[PDB]
Amino acid sequence: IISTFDIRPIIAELQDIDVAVGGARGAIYVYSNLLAHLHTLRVGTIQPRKYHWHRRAVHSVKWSGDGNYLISGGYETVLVLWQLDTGRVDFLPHLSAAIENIVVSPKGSAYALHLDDNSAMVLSTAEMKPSMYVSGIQSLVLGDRPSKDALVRRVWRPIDEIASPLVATISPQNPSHMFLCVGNGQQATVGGGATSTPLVQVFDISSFQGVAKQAIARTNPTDVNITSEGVPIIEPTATKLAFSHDGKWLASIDEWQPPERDTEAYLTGSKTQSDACKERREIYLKFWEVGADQSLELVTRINDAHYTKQTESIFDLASDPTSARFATIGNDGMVRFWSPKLRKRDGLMATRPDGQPLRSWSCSRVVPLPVHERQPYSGAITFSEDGSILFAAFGPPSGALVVAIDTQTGTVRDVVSGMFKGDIRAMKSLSSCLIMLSDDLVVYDIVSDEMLASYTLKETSEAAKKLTQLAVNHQSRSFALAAPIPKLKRGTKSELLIFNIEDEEPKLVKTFSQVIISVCAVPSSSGFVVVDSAAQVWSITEG
Amino acid sequence: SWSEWQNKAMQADELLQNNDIQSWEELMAEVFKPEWEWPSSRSDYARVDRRWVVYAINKVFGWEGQNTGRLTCRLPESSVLIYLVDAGHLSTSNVKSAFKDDVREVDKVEELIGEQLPIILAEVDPTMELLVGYLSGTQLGSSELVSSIKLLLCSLGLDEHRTRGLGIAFSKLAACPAAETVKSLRRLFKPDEVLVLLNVLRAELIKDGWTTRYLDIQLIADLMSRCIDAVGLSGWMANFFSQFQAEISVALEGVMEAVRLKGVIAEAANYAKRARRALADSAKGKAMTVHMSAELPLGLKTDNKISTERVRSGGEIVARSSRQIGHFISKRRGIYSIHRISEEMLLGAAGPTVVQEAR
Amino acid sequence: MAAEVVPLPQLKLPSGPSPITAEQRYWRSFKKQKSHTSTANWPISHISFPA
Amino acid sequence: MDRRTAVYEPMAGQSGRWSKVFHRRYHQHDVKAMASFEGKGMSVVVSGGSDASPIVLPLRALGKEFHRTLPHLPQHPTVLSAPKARYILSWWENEIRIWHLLNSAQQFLPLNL
Amino acid sequence: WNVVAGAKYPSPILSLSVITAGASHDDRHLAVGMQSGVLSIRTRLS
Amino acid sequence: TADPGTHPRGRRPKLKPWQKAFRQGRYAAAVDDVLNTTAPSYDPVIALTLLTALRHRSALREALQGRDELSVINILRWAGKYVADPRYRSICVDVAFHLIDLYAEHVGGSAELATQFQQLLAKVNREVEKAELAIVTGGMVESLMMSVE
Amino acid sequence: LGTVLNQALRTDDSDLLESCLQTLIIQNTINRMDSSLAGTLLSKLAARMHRRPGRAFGLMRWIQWTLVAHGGALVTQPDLINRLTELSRVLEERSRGLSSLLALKGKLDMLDAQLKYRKALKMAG
Amino acid sequence: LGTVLNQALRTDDSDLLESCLQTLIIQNTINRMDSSLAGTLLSKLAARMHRRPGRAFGLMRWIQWTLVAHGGALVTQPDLINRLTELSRVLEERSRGLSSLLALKGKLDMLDAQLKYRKALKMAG
Amino acid sequence: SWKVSKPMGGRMSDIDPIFSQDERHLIITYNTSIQVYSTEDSLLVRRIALPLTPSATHIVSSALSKSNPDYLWVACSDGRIWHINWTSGEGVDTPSTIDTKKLLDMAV
Repeated sequence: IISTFDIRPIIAELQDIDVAVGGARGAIYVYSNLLAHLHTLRVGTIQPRKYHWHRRAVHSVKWSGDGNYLISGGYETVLVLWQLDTGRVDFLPHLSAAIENIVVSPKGSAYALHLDDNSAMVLSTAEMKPSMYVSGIQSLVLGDRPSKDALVRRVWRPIDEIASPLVATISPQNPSHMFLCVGNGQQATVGGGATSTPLVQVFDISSFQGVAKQAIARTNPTDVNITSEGVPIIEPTATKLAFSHDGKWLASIDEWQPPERDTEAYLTGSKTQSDACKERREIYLKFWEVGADQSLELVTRINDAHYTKQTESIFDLASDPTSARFATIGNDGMVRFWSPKLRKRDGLMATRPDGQPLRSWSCSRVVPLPVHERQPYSGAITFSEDGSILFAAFGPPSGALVVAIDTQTGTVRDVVSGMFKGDIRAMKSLSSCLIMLSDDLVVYDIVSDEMLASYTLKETSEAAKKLTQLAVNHQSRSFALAAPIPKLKRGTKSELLIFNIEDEEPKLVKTFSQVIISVCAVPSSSGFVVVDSAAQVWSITEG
Repeated sequence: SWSEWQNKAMQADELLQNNDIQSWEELMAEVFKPEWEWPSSRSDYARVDRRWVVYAINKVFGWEGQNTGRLTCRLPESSVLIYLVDAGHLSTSNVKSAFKDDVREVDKVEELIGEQLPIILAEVDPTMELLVGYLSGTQLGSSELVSSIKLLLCSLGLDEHRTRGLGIAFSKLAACPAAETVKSLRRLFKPDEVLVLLNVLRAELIKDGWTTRYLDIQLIADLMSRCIDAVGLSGWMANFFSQFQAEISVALEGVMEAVRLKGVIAEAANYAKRARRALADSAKGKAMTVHMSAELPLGLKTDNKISTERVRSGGEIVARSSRQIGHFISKRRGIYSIHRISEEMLLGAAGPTVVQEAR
Repeated sequence: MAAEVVPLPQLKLPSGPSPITAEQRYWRSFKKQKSHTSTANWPISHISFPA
Repeated sequence: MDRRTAVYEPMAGQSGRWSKVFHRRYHQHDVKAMASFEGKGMSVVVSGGSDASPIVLPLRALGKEFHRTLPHLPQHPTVLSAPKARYILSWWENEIRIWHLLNSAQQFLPLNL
Repeated sequence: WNVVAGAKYPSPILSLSVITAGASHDDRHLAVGMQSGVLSIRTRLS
Repeated sequence: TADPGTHPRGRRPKLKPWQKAFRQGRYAAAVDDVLNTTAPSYDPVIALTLLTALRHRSALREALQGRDELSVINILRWAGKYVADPRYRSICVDVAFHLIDLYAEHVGGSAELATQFQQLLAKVNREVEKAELAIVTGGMVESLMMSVE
Repeated sequence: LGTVLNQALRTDDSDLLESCLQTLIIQNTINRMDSSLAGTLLSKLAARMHRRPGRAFGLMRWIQWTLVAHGGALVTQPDLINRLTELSRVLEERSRGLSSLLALKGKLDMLDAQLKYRKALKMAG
Repeated sequence: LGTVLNQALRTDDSDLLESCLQTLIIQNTINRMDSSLAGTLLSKLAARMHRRPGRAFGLMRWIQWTLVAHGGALVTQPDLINRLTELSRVLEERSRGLSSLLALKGKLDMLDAQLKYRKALKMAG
Repeated sequence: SWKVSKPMGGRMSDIDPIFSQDERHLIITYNTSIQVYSTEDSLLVRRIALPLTPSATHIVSSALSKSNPDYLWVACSDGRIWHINWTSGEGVDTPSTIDTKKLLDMAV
């Protein structure tokens, strides 16, 4: 099955052509001479030369200049060069993502690669370093041309889908930059049945270029992308990532469980493969110190942040806007406050080699949450705009409840029940009121103990219900939610709603031709920044 | 649409100053959607709104401000009250929203209201069917549940409607976290009332059959452990605790025995199921390796049928050729087997009979 | 942007609630031991060195 | 010795330049010897290796016809029996191995096999 | 003033000094004189 | 002439042969070269590093499925020796799961492996008693922190 | 005791199986048992264990030794496999609170040893 | 062994502490131990139990009898609850892995049962 | 009160990123955008935004005009063809339809 082809002309006449057909099974078939074979009823026996190195489908094949070399690139992130005068083969093996497109310069010198993680690098030959690098937003895209290795019915057929919203924070102390979670490539992210986004990139908003990139969860770019069976490996996804008040800390959570096909031997009684994969989870909670050059450094990693007989899922974390403090809500029930102390065992401090002391984060406070079990609970938390009170929605189905907890003391200041119809999706705290969404969307003032605005959203599928989310502005008191318009596919529309804090009328109603995957709030000014599926970014501002 | 509810609340205020309870009750029936007949489901109630709930609790219940108040029945005989009980609107957040004025100076408000309210429902009905309905209907904190267990043990410790709620409140107070249960139990219980409760939980343990043998749980162990830590040494500091730990060691040995038998019996059942599948296919004639005799084999391994699909490079899936299926079957034979061909096979109808040497 | 080949990072395994500290290894690093006995096994009164 | 058979045809254009058209592992051990034949409407190349199976490849239609693995067992059956005594018998390098079977097949319709 | 580290010798010790190298006074070796009549010098070189 | 971001004197991190075999995808050679305990370059944290990498890359079954009798006894001996540490009890129990699922058929064929399956139950039986005594004792600590309040 | 266990199960008797249940001879008993008859022994042991939670110090040796010597005959009876796969389902349900019940055993081993402590101190003072 | 344990926990010895830990005696030792060194004993037992997993029985016995004997002696301390916190951490790590380890224990108990059955056959044959 | 900015950024389409003449600029065609970067400093010199608006119409192909350089040929899935010129933007607001059912490819 033909994935691509490149033709070179053998020449001011046209004497012959040489066709290189890169097929979807992995091979590259070189048909050497065609016009002298089909110029002449009867033809002689034509037989292509087979060059098989790629496991998956070969994405791009091109002849190189003089015609000595056949350069190529596939899913395996390796630019390969067939020597073609000898039998040999030489390759530039470990790029960031899949080699989705190559071109050769008008002269023989430069190659230009379109890498699958929204990038282009003009390489020079035999220096083999990118003399020109251009990066984009790299988020999850519903692709127009679907995939080049979704043609031949693999073990996991690659589907154009968005399962979860993009994890992104605009960073204070530098509001032009945007930290957001990405994988190695788009196809390598969505492959495997789960989002595998073990990296973040910092992306400039004011001039739309990807500034830098770094690993958060464990990644192996220099290892093989595919298992021996043929399934692409999944890497730990950074689910919750939120940024501190100062501009100097960053806390992320990354989860990984083994795939369902892999267990097969841990099943004993009523244990299914999903139950075994859920038992064998790995949920790390890592604290990053952000340097001045947007370089993240680890300070602590907590292997089991919420633990009982087995490890517990962490549903949300939030940063206190008045101190350096991260609250995390878990599946055990408890809300934990983490704070930075200095490393000091017996008065003898441990310092970095330049001299500054080593900070380390640890659980300052534990707050057990009250449960109210009428006859799979999820959580959400947010601080105030002032600090000093943390609102914690705890989330069994229909009966769920928010608890307002003091920060200085661990006592419960308030509890409010009966405000959730289904499972809680998110909760933010504007200046006095909690804006929370489940199947309903409710603005609920706690200084008056009174719900102002209540909406019953339209019933949709579970993927769209997962992909609805909101964000508050905290400078001009306005919040903004995002919901695709009713399994997900390519052509879907989404509409975002700009509300003020006080009224019930939506202050801006705009639908978009593609589904928006993230809304974020610029911390310095009013307004928002939205990121679309067909991955373009645009800003909304009042005035 | 706040002004419409404000006018309706002022009209109900006019009905209160007229002291005509009947049209007020009919207006609450119309809002909640006298005769007052019920639907027979605690779940299947129609959705009502928060301001009418707040007005209902504000008109029914009462507060005494002397630096600490007391909820009281302004309407002790009301279908509105039993509807609030059955529809579960009697939560502490609801009553605080109803009484934001008088309680904003009051401290320890959750403890006071959680102590006072089930006492009030119990003095309303001596049969406490309304208390058991409240236990089954409302979101309940640990103070409310320990006061409700105090009420049911006051009643006991026609004759099953109390023990049903006694079973309900154990499940709820086992669902609650340890801290609130311990602090509310230490507050509202006396160290001999806890001994009464620990005899009730021993009645739920021994009569259930744990100490009893065969030839002649997680929600009660939490309650026992939380009561024991809530009393502590300040309550007790006899042979009662030695026989107590004897029966708990007996129940623990029973649970560990159940673990061992669970593992062994589940593995033997799964092997028997898959071996039944393989023996049915071998009786069809697909000629797999099955064990003959009646003891279990060493490796509990059955040969599955060969799948119709093959995983090619790099990961793709193609159809198995019958040629390759025949190759794998030729591997699956042993070193000696008797393969009887029948005259029905030579006619083309049936299949063979294979008896192979046991490897 | 060919990523540089990194080897396998060793696991930062968690430590128990009494790890060997930097100062404990610093005072264990006074390694090489020479035991010079006094004449006629006399107990050592005083050692000293100038500032 | 990588049990690999590779087929080369000359590159079109320049003279004296060969290139590997395609390779395939026909054998199960190394390919120690092969010889070709081309006449009377038959162009074959027979490759014998260490797995005792001579594999016949079509030469002029290579990539167009399937190969053929000739049997490694000899053409003479080399298995002989005395049925009245139920002795089966087979011979190789200098030994003759005789088995006796002691029972019927109707008796067995697995610990006794 | 917490017990940061320590060590144990085979005799009741009577004199103890860590002594310094030279410029900036990095401590060369620790010598303990014990009741048994032994001077144990433990050397650290950086 | 040094590429920027490397060592200027030119010290590249050279690969140990188990790292090279794991990188190329030769997991049998990787596990053998790591878990050989007679070798002087033996390290349980290196063994945990390779086995966690072989759980993360989906290949632990592939690493264990090609063995012979003596090396199955060697991996069983490592699993028995190192289920005791709860810092890698999970990975060690997973390796023992795959070894039971793969090699429980020759246990009458070889007597020495039948001891090594019985000696691994013998230490698994002593590690529930250690895990039950630590949750017995964890209740008493929980009782004392309640009475402090 | 090999021939008393044969007759007690074919008639589905209630009393005669219990006469052999309380009394190495037990292991040598069931190695000579008929295997379709051996499944009748497992049917009633799974019948008493499923109806009520409890314990049995003697039946742990009994049930396991029959599932090894006579578990391969379980393929012949499709009724007993479903009875054993609902039996091992409910024996998980007793197993869920083993962690919470072990912590209860800790507090009773704490308080009983502390109540004995003060009583010894009154005779010590 | 009370005064020896007092000396070891008061001057942070290792030889005296290990030679009194390797060994009724334990009950008399913890009952004659000083009250103020109980938290030091808890920390120095948690350290040995983390550093070496094979000594869990005796060390849990020591911690058990210490928490029996000096319970309110740790509450009158109460700014030092962090030693009990590190102890809870060590015991939580010790009790990690229990459900999967029980599953693997059953998977091995089947093999041991079959091997013992074939040994019981081979001795009589 | 609230206003929405025009979309910037974009996802790089699988159409080949074409080199300019004399190898100094690279023309990369995104979805809804075509922008020219410089090879030396890797800073963009122009961004030619392209109005796409009909749910899934995509830029199908793009190539330099082989008769004369510094022109393009950009074609959508529906019938639309632009003849813009990089270093400027003359040709965005004047497309030319082609009366297709759906345009699968084009080559100049």
